[PDB]
Amino acid sequence: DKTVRWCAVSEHEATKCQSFRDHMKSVIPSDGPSVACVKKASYLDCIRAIAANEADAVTLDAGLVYDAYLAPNNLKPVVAEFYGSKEDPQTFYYAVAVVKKDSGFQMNQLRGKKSCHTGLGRSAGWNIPIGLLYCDLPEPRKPLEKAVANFFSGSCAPCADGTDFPQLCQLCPGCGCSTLNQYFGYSGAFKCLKDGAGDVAFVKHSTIFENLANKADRDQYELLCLDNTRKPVDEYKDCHLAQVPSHTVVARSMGGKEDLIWELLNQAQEHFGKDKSKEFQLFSSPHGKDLLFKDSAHGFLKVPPRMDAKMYLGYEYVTAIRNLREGTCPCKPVKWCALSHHERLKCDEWSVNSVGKIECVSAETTEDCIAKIMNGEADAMSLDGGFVYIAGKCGLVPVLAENYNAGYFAVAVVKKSASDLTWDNLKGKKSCHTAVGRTAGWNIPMGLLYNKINHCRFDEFFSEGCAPGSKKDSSLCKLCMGSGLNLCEPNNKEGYYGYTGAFRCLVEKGDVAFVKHQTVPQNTGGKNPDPWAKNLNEKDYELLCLDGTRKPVEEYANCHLARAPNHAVVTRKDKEACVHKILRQQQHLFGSNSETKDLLFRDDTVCLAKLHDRNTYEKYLGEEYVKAVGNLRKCSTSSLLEACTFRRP
Ligand SMILES: [Fe+3]
Ligand SMILES: [Os+3]
Repeated sequence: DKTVRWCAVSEHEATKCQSFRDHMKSVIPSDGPSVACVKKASYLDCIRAIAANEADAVTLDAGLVYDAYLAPNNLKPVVAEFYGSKEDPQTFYYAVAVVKKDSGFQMNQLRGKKSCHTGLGRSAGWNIPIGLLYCDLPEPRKPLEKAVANFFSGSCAPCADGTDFPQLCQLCPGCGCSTLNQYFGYSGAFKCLKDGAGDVAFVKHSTIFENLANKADRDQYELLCLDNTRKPVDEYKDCHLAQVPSHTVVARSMGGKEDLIWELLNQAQEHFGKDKSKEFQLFSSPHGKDLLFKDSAHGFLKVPPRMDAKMYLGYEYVTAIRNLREGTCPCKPVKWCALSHHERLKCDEWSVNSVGKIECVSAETTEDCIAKIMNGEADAMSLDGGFVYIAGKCGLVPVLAENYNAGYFAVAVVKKSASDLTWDNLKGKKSCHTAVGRTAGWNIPMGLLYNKINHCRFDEFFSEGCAPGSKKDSSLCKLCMGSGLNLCEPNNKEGYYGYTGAFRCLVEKGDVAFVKHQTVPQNTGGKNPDPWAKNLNEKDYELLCLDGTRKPVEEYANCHLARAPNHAVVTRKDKEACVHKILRQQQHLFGSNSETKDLLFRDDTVCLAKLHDRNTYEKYLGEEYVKAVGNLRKCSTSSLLEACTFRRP
């Protein structure tokens, strides 16, 4: 059977599910998914039932998405409720800290200020801000209300115990837990800031726009960013305390059945969703509110498969709730992320010489390591600019750049004997790329190509090629040399992968190789001893100019495709200042004074350079680079980038 066992937490919910089950039987053919209805006492009990393989799916608020993820449950987000509109689905809200313009303080100066909360126990108004501020609170932090009352000088915290902690109700005497209190709820907390009672209101990003219709009034307000800067109120996506998903269907991380859950729910919304007007309605029910799904929901979005719960909830949210759950409070060592056994070994002996200031964690791919930097399992790694773009879109920032000598040169290599080849038309030729998504092998050359053909189907433009990372059936995998499952892989087990791998591809099979200005000189004239390169001379290879002319290999200064952004080390914003300092000290000791090749850092690198204002992927890579990659992701297959685009489109 293809049965999805839905888990209900009430008798009203069990009745709706049973109607859900019966109406779907009349719309789904017998080969399709069917509903079973399991009834438990609580959301916690449904989470355990799903982990125990007694049910398959339940819909949770963000806090319970966190609980469902913790061992031994290990549930995973799989389907999202969206709200608003099909054109602009709203899946998340943003908990923000609004302040009045020019009040003169930052997020790390909240102690002693006057605070306005929507209500004790609520997400944006209490659990997230107090979760983030937890270790800032005075000891003993238990009971929490007493610690908060001795952190803010006065507050309006609706539903707090004002009898025992009267500071919490200075701005709303009694801490009235209903609309009879003018500072209660989401507008109440913002009104507590507007009327001048408090200095800061902890609310949702939309409260400001629903209580202040005209932008002129809104310009008198700002938001507190976690980097201790302020931003305007409509920049909440770059300046919030946490991004919170409203209502998430969860499932077992292994054993699913994600596939079945989505095709059940997606069919259900197409026949019984909003505006479908049948006798059964998925997002309503005659008896009781919000049964199985929120009554305000407008449909379902499939959660991208790369995403786990920590990535879905976000780093900020997870920190806040873990602080409240665990209550644990201490620059600490920088945990580098390695991609190989050989790369891990280099880090290991680096860690032991750094006397603890460096630690090592491992992952199988670059994307896995990036996800570990995002969620805190890892801290830093050095990335090609193409991965810096991905790391940036996923919330990470560049901190230092590898300097090889303004960065390296992306050039197009051809064989000198091929007199006909020109940059103006290489259509129908055989291409060799370092990998899809990398700076010199893909983003620079194919970005320029996109401008003169205006599409991303480069396997239909070149006859064939080796572009490691392309889909195994593609014209651009046919020239690759990996065997078995390694054919066309963007790793070492594919011999045409990388700067020199793409040059070898040109030497043996291809017509053009997109690499960097030093690749040909380092792999010719006997410098590379491998049989494929040993007997090559660099005078038999030329560079393709943008002109349409050609020049010798070491004339790259005036025959390049573009200047490339250097590889850079990326990190979280909260670890930027510290990663900057530890790495500056460690290269003073182990710098200019790899067992295999280019492990952790490229071997051309001389120093790790500071970046000044170019501390953002948009400012580090440049407007031209980012616009070109935006053009190319119309054909990108990056699962990590898909997960990060789902949270920040
Ligand atoms: Fe590169
Ligand atoms: Os009833």
